[PDB]
Amino acid sequence: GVPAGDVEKGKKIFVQRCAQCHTVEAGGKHKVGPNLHGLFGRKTGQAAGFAYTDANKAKGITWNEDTLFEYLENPKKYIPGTKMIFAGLKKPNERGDLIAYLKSATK
Ligand code: HEC
Repeated sequence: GVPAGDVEKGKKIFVQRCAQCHTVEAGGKHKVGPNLHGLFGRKTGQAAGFAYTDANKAKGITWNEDTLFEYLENPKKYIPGTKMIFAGLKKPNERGDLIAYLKSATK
């Protein structure tokens, strides 16, 4: 599974790599990417008000630690045709820290 991460290290990764396109809090706005509030336990393509690709909506998995850990390593391999332009976070410790941050920040 996915080892526990450091939320402060994960917050720094989020601001430097994700915040350009995403907010996390309840009521945060959509940007190039969807607001991520309520991410854990919900299916792909479900944030109210955001226009997703068919690729994202078709994936149909439930976001959680394990699916995020795979996705964030290589987004386009996990969801071919997604419009999220993000190379990938290769290091497992960095993915784990970011995931820990998301688990709290999107609660
Ligand atoms: C803008 C250049 C982006 C960056 C940088 C990151 N993301 Fe993104 N993300 C973006 C878009 C346009 C979309 C929608 C893709 C589609 O095909 O419609 C997404 C989607 C995600 C998702 C899925 C959300 C869902 O509701 O299904 C996740 C979990 C996500 N993005 C996470 C994420 C993180 C943690 C990032 C930093 C490592 C990140 N994204 C960067 C656009 C952009």
